[PDB]
Order: sequence, then C-alpha cells, then structure tokens
Amino acid sequence: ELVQNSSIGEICDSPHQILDGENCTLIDALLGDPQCDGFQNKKWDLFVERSKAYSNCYPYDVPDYASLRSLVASSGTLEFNNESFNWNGVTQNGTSSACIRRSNNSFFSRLNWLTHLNFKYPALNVTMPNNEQFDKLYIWGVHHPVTDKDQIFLYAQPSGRITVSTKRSQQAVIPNIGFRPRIRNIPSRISIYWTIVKPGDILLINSTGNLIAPRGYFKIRSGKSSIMRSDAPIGKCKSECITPNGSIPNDKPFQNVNRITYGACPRYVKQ
Amino acid sequence: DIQMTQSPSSVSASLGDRVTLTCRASQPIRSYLNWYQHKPGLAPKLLVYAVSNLQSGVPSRFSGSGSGTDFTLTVSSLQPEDFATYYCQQSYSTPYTFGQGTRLEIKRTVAAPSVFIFPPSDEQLKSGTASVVCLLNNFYPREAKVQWKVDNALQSGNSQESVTEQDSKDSTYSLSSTLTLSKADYEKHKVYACEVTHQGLSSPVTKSFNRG
Amino acid sequence: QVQLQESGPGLVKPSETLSLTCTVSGGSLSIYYWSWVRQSPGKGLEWIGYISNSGSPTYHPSLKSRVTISLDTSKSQFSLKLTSVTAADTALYFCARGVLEQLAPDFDSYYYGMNVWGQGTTVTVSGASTKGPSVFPLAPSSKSTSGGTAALGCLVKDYFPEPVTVSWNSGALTSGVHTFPAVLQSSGLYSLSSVVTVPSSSLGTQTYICNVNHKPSNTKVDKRVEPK
Ligand SMILES: *[C@@H]1O[C@H](CO)[C@@H](O[C@@H]2O[C@H](CO)[C@@H](O[C@@H]3O[C@H](CO)[C@@H](O)[C@H](O)[C@@H]3O)[C@H](O)[C@H]2NC(C)=O)[C@H](O)[C@H]1NC(C)=O
Ligand SMILES: *[C@@H]1O[C@H](CO)[C@@H](O[C@@H]2O[C@H](CO)[C@@H](O[C@@H]3O[C@H](CO)[C@@H](O)[C@H](O)[C@@H]3O)[C@H](O)[C@H]2NC(C)=O)[C@H](O)[C@H]1NC(C)=O
Repeated sequence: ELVQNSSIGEICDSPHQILDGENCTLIDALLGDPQCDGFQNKKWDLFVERSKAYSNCYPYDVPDYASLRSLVASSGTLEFNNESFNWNGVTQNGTSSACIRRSNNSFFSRLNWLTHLNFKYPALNVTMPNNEQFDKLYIWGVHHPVTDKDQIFLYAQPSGRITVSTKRSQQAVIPNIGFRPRIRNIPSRISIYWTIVKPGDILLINSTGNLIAPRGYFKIRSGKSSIMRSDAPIGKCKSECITPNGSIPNDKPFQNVNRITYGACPRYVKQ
Repeated sequence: DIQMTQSPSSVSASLGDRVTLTCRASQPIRSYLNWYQHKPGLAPKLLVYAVSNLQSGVPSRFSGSGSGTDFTLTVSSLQPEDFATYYCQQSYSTPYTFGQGTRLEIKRTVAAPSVFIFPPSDEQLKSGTASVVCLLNNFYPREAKVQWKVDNALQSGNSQESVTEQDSKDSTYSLSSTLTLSKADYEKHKVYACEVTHQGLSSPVTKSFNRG
Repeated sequence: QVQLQESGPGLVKPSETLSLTCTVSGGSLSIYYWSWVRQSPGKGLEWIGYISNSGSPTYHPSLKSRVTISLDTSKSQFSLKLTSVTAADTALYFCARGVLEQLAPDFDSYYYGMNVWGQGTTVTVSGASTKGPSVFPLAPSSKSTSGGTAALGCLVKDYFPEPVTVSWNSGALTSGVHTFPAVLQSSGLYSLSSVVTVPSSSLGTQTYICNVNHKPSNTKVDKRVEPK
C-alpha cells in the first residue's frame, strides 16, 4: 500500500499560503462583492472555493468563465491599482439595490457603472498606456437592460456599442435587451469580459452605452499559484501535498485519494 | 432518464398557518430548479427562479430554499387567493422533468350548502331521457355525499357529479349532480329527491318534487 | 405587455399528426427560447422541446422522433407538430417563453425559466366524431328558491369533445355564476351544467339568456330560461 488509501481530512495552512473563500468565489472577490471586501489585494499560493459560496451583488455572467478563473488563479494575487480614466460627459459610480455595501446601495468595488449625464452619453474615446513590464488584466462589463425604456433612461441611447481594443486584440460586444427572470428583484444582467494589455500596448475603449467600466488593472505573471474546490476545513498543521479531501504527506510514491493535487504530491493512480 | 419527486401530494392547511412543500431529486442539482403557481383554468405563473429568487407580483410571504436534492417552499401566512397547485422542474439535464404537483387546500371556512333541485325539462323528456340536477352551493369541506331516492329507492350507478374548484373570494365549493333516467323509467315513478349528508349538515337534508 | 395564444384543433383522430400554433404578442425575441409542455389529466406536466431564435431545436427524448418544432420570425409565430399520435397523447398543451441564462454565482450549467405562459388549448385524440350539444333549461321553480335567493341554469348535455364555453345574457351576468367541469357519461359524450344565483324578486322582470359555444362541433346556441 504505497497508496495512501485515506487522507487527513483537513487542509494544512503550511507551507503553502492558503486563502479560504468561505462565502466568496474567486470571481466575486475579483469583481469585489459586498461580502468579499476582505479579499482585496490579498495574495495566495492556493485558493480554496467552497460549495456554500454565493453572490450577493448585481447579477452577471462570464462567457469564458474557465479562462478568467485560471488567469487569476495562476497569478495568485488580487492586487489592483486604480488608474484615473477620463470619463468626461458621463455619470459615474452607478449603484443598485441588489448590491448592498455598508448597508447602502452600491456596486462592485472594482467596477464603475456609467450612465448618461443630462440625458447625453457621448461616444467615449479613452486611452491607457500600460508603461509597465508586466501583463495588465482589465475586467469590464456590458449591461443588458430589460426594456427599451430602461435602455433609454440609463444611457440616452437605444443601441449601445462597446469596442475594447488594443494594438494586438479587438473585442466588440452588443447589449441584449429583454425580459429576464428577476434575480434578487432585478430583471437586468451584466456580461463580464476581460482584456490582457501587454507591456507597451495601448488600451482603447470606444463606447456609446451599456458599459460597466473598469476602475483598474491587475498584475498577472502566470506564477505558481492555482485554485481548487473543496469542503475540507483548514487546519493548523504542515503538509506539502494538498487534495480536495484534505492534506496528504508526501512520503509514499503513489496516491489515489483524488486526481487533483497541489505541491509536492505523490503521483495519482486509480483505485 | 432523470426524474424528481415532490412531497407531499395533497395537504390541507388552515388560513394563517405555515405550509412547506418539498421537492426531492434523483441527483444533486445545486440550484438548477424552479417553482410555479398553477390555478384553475389559468396559465401557470412563475414563483421561484433558481432558489429563493422571487418574481414580480409575488409577496414576501412566499419564500423557498434548499440545495442539492432537497428544496422546499414555505408560505409564511397562508392566504386564500393563493391556493393553486405547485410544481418543481429539474432544470439541470436535457429531459427537463417536471414535478408531479402538490395540491394546496385552503381549509378555512366551515359551512353547509344551500341545496336546490331541478326537474327534467319537457324538451328533454320528449326526447326520451330525464336528467335531474341537484345543486349544492357555497360549502366546505369538499367531502359531501349526495344520495338519490326514487319513490324512496336508493339510487346508484346512474348518477354523476362534479365539484367546482375553490372560488377564492369565499373559499367555498359548488357541487352539481345529474341523475339520468330514460323516459319510461321517469314517468313510471312519482317521488324524486336528493339526500345530502355533510359535515356542516346537522341532519341529512332532502329536497324533493312529486311529479313524473 | 406580453401574452401567448395557442391555436389549433380540439380533436385529432389517431395515427394523424397534431399541429398547433403559438403566437408572439409584444415582446422582443433574441435570447428567448420557445418551449411547449402538455398537461395530462392529472399525470403531471411533461416537457416537449424548445427552439432558440436561431432555429436550433432539441426534443424531449421520451418522444423519439414524434416531435418537430418550427419557427418563423416573419409572422412572429412558431408551431409544434406531433406525428403518429395515439390515445396516450390526450393532454392540455401550453406554449411558454423560456429565457436561457448563465447565473453569476454558479456557472456549472444553464438555467431555464418559463417567464410567460398561455392559457391552453384542450386537445383530444380519439376516433369518435364531434357532435353538437343539447341545451335544456333548468327552470327556477318555486322548489328551487331558498329565502328570496333563486337559482336558474342551463344543462349542456351530450357533446364531444371538450371544451365548451357558457355565458349568460351575452356575458352581462357573471356574479353568482358557477359553471361546473364536465363529466364523461357512459355514452362517450360530455355533459355539464351552468347555473347562476339571482334574487328571486327579479324573476318576473329580468330575462335570463344562456349562451354556449362549442368550437369543435361548430355550433353557437342561445337559450333564455323562464320558469313554469
Ligand atoms: C455565510 O453566509 C451564510 C448565509 O447567509 C451566513 O449565515 C447566516 O448569517 C446571518 C447573519 O450574518 C444569520 O442571520 C440571522 O438569522 C436569525 C435567524 O436564524 C435572524 O433572527 C437574525 O435577524 C439574522 O437575520 C443567519 O441565521 C445565518 N444562516 C445560517 C444558515 O447560519 C453566514 O454567517 C455567512 N458567513 C460569513 C463568514 O460571512
Ligand atoms: C466615484 O467614487 C470614487 C471612490 O469610490 C471616487 O474616487 C475618488 O476621486 C477623488 C478625486 O477628487 C480622489 O481624491 C483625490 O485623492 C488624491 C490622493 O489619492 C489627492 O491627491 C487628490 O487631490 C484628490 O483629493 C479620491 O482619492 C478617490 N477615491 C478613491 C477611493 O479612489 C470618484 O471620484 C467617484 N466618481 C465621481 C465622478 O465623483
């Protein structure tokens, strides 16, 4: 039995820096969800998601959910820096009753929801240089109203268009107005997208409406960190190997507890 | 390929109580489930999206929960206008199997019906058939017993009845019973009556006519 | 607002092909999907299949090759077809507006809600042909009155198939009206009764007409009732 037929049942906080999501998913903390304020600028070598995690903000979705989840996991850092964009002619800091922060109507802490200014929301030409030597990760969104009335009162534009572009890439999104089942008393949605701006490349935003603007970038280096889903508690112990069923000593050359591992782990074999 | 099961099947609960309807699944669904409100002769309405996520026009007294295989709905204070019959879907796999349904009973007003009787019209008698109609109006519980007597002969196998669904304004039912007889059997006898026995009836009630 | 209206036959002979048609009111299309479900007598709702606005359908595997659903945005109508129908297909069919979403908290699979519904089109699959009903008066006799409250009705007897719609005084009399669900007697025909409770003082004054429509048998009947 060089295979450890049963695991510890708990995950050791050592040596790998373990960050428990608890009531938060990585994406909710990435966007900044009211209950996820305590995850800002917080690093991790391994980030454990829980089955009990929800979202308590303004409903959204991500088309390529698996790419963005693996980006933030590989970097191991939620450190963003706020950059001052030039949002002349628009109303900033849009709030909603479905995203309650500090017992008040708020929004995602890292997203700026843009509405019209005096019923005029111009075409926006915005440039961001990225003078650094490391890949920036921008998180932006597109709001899908429920009616043509809602589209008009929010952006003063029946057909909004958004075109996030760099010297290398070019993304265009079109809103989708329509009646949608209420989510926490909200029939509207938001579509989340991401854009990597490489060093020396320029970020260009051309928008006419329905834009959930980003407030900053994130630092990505595709490091050693990763992400795992588990329900085993986090205990006070030291163990090189970590599995969704708990920590595991790495003294035996094989293992069958789970095919997902992290760190100095024995090679997996089946039952 | 993939089914569910909703418990209970049909339960009565008084006005102002608190009822819980549970939908059991074959496999864990997380929150890929929904609930609807289906009334008599009306289009079913959405109550719950995902879990505990309410629709427009739904009071806060409705509230659901649950995860995995077990989900419940809870009406904090039952109101008569709700009533209806309630289902659950399995929105996780492609068959989209729906729940069996759970009947909700208001069970609040307790009263006996005002009973009427109608003889066969001569238009129908000339056609060779006699249909006597005994009417029961505004009454609860649904459980009633209407017996037919032809010259004091207990009738069976020649009568049908149907009960209206709960009129939410008064939370009462109405019952109609149609005794069918041939023309030859109708004019051969004299006394016809419908004997009503019911919880709200202190004594069995009988309404009769005496020609035929 | 948004409403749906199923339209089609009320009776289909066995082994034929059903064809109903739902209608779009005043709502945008785009991401909506369009499903129908058939309510059995009491067996429980069964899901049939649903098409995207692009036109990509998926059946319910219980119906192996029996369902073919279509879409046409020019008329804002979309129909569903059931081939080789048998007696097991008697049901009450609905059309509903489904919305396909990926909720934020859990991305694991798709959600689906039937936001808008239609009232229903009763469909029977049987070999017996249609027949018009006979409306006999339920005359409000003196024995049919209790303490100043009289009741009168109309006996709609012997018809096929369901349903029938009964109104009073061209719809001008609704209070106290109780139209009971029909019963299937031994002759294979339906029969119900529609009564109304009125003040007994208005018997010698008000004229009471009951109006019945039967879409299958293609008959429209007016019948005023006076006691005697
Ligand atoms: C993670 O999320 C769960 C679910 O929201 C939290 O559990 C819930 O916590 C709240 C308080 O934060 C409890 O609310 C209280 O409930 C009692 C009745 O039980 C009510 O009388 C109070 O007025 C108040 O509303 C709630 O009971 C509790 N639910 C459960 C099932 O425990 C949990 O606290 C969150 N954890 C973290 C670390 O954020
Ligand atoms: C929307 O809300 C954000 C905060 O959530 C506002 O950002 C705030 O903008 C002001 C600009 O007047 C910042 O003040 C500046 O601070 C720097 C030091 O960092 C100082 O040198 C400047 O003289 C100025 O006082 C403030 O720091 C900043 N707050 C945060 C948290 O970033 C934003 O202005 C709001 N939008 C609108 C349209 O008001």
